[PDB]
Amino acid sequence: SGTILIDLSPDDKEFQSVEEEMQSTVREHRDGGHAGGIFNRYNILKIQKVCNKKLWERYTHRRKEVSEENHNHANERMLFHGSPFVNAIIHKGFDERHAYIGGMFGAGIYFAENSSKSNQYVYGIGGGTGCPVHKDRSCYICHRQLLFCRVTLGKSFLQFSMAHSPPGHHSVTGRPLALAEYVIYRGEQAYPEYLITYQIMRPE
Ligand SMILES: O=C(N[C@]12C[C@](c3nnc(-c4ccncn4)n3-c3ccccc3Cl)(C1)C2)c1ccccn1
Ligand SMILES: [Zn+2]
Repeated sequence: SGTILIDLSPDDKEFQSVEEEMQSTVREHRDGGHAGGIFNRYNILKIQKVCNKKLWERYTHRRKEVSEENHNHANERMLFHGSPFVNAIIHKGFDERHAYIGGMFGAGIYFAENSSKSNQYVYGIGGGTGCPVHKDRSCYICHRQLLFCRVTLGKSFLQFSMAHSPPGHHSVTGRPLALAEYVIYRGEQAYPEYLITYQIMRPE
C-alpha cells in the first residue's frame, strides 16, 4: 500500500483546526436530513493524517501541470469528500474510473466546503440504504468516515441545476439553500490528507 496513518492528539492545533472546520461548516439541508441524518454537530472520535509518498508525488505533479495551464495558479482548496470508498481511497488514491456517469455533474469525484454535504454521501448517493448494521441514514451509533482533502480546482467551470472537465478547465463548481459542490475528473487532482472518524450527534 505505502499508506501510513498518523493519529493526531486532540490537544494538537492541527487536530483542532480540522475539528473546527468539520463542526463550523455544518448546515440545515433542503431534505430535512433524509440523506445524512438529523444533527447540528458531530462526535469527532479520530483525525489521522494520511501519509503516502506515491500519492503525494502523483498529486504535486498534476498540481504543477494545472498551474501552468491556469496562469501559475493551482486554485487549491481544502474540501470534504464522503463516499463508501474511503478505505480504498486512502490506500490506492482517488480513481475517476469508479465515478458514476449518472451523477448530477457527471462522472466526477465530488467534494464540498460543507462537512454536512459530504456526510450525505458517506453511505452512497442520497445516503443510499444508510448504515450497514441498522439500515438507518440518521444512525447515531455507527461510526462514519469523511476525508478532508487538498483539491486542485485549476480553472473551474460554473454549472447550475459530462465525462471530463470542459475544454480549458480542470474542475466544475456546482451551485443548486445553495451549497457549493466541486467536481474533478482526474483522481490525482486530490490528495486525501486527513481521515476523520466521527458520529452525527443526537440533538437534545
Ligand atoms: O475514488 C474512488 N471511488 C469514488 C470516489 C467516488 C465518488 N466521488 N464522488 C462521487 C459521487 C458523489 C455524488 N454524486 C455522484 N458521485 N462518487 C461516487 C461514485 C460512484 C458511486 C458513489 C459515489 Cl459517492 C468515485 C467513489 C475509488 C474507488 C476504488 C478505489 C480507489 N478509489
Ligand atoms: Zn447504525
